[PDB]
Amino acid sequence: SAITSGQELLSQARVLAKYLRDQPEGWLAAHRLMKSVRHDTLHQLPPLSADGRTRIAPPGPDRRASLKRLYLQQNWLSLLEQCDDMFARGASHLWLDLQWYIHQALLQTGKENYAAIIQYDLKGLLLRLPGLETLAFNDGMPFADDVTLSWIQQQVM
Amino acid sequence: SAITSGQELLSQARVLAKYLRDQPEGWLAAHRLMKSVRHDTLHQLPPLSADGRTRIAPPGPDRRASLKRLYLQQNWLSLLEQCDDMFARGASHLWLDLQWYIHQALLQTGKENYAAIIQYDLKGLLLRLPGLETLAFNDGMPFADDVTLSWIQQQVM
Repeated sequence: SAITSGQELLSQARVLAKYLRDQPEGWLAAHRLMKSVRHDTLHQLPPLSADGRTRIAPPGPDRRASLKRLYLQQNWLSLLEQCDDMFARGASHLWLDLQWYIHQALLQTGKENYAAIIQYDLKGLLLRLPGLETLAFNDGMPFADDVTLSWIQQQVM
Repeated sequence: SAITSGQELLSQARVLAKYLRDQPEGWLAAHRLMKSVRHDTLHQLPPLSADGRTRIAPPGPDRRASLKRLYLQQNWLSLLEQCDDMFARGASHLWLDLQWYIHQALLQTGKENYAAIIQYDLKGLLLRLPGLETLAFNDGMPFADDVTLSWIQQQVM
């Protein structure tokens, strides 16, 4: 709960973000608080890269199939809410596709100004950690697939 | 400490940010956590605007003269540390000049990638609240002066 146990900072930040989400139109605040506590804490290029793959475990087939279902079902509000839980429960969530899912849901929900911020937030992270966009997980699953990497290199820069 | 007392969220966020700042190279994380908890919580154009001036009180001559001294003394590291305390103890800190001070210190400290993020962060806020850049406090003191507003309209957009 102090100095060591960064794990405990993440859990204390989670309860702080839970508060903000419950408040009127406080999604962004709640969302962006996790982005700063997870992305702005990573200053190392790789963590570590083995023979191609990073030692970082993929998101999990259960939860990643659950998001494809919500996208197909065009249920933006639930997809948006489920992406945040996924970002909190994983590996700094370098599953960059999650950001694309949020972006798509924000465009389809009409919140265009919010969707622009998401792009800027990601641009900043990738400015700091260059090769991050192009890396892959344990199983070989990329952090960013064809559809999302396309969006990164020509829409977010 | 829950639902009501957003004041108590700010104090709990402050202790969370204090942790991050103490960690190696965790300034940004600490900084950006305050930006999300203070700026991303404001969705209203003005709060409220009277006959020109907003009902929002200025930063305080004591602390704003203290920052000019540090800028003149070119003590970037202390200015950067003092701007964060100022952002936490004030009115959502719409004292936009604070962001310019941080930006200048980040450029002079060499952390160019960090300084770019600061600009993007501000761009997002001003995208959400348009007229914010051009408003003024109780005494008539603008949120952004000539030197900083110049930086906003042609460097941050």
